[PDB]
Amino acid sequence: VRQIAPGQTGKIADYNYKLPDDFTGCVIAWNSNNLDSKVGGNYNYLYRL
Amino acid sequence: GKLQDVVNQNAQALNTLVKQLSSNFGAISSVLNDILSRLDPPEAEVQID
Amino acid sequence: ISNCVADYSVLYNSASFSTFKCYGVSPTKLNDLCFTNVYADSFVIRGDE
Amino acid sequence: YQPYRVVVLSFELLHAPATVCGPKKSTNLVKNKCVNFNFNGLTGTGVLT
Repeated sequence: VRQIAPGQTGKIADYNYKLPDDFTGCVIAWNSNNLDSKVGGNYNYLYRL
Repeated sequence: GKLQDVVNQNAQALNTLVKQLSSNFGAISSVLNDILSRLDPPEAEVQID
Repeated sequence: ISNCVADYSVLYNSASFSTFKCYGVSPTKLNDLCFTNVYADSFVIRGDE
Repeated sequence: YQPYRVVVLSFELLHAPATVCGPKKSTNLVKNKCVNFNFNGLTGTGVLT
């Protein structure tokens, strides 16, 4: 979450999602453990290397 | 002396102008070239200014 | 660490780091600079510090 | 309160001949023609004489 911002590094920041340094807007993050995580394990959501 | 002090003043005012390039003015490096080499545009723009 | 070639690109994607702040030099460009001296200090402390 | 491993790296960029460098994409020099320089991190433009 903390690297969802313009001017950072990482797989999410460079290989997955890139942002411009001229934002006019907001990032809105909230916790959804009770919904996105099921008892046993959830593997339906993917990412690259 | 009247005709030489004019030359000395012009040379002194031109020499001091060149030496101003060797001052950081509050930046990390006096030379502008290396700043672009090791700083991201979001941060280099802050210190190039 | 000296007198040898360091490939930082593999280290970036080797694993995830909780706090990765780069001061003075951008991280993505370290592959194309030459350092006259490099040190390293690694230990374990708490998280509120 | 969890223990966190912390490491720092002091890339001392003092004015000295290069000892540590990254990946090598080095080519051969050319004479009497302006080119882009990357001599141990020193970038610039000029002719070789």
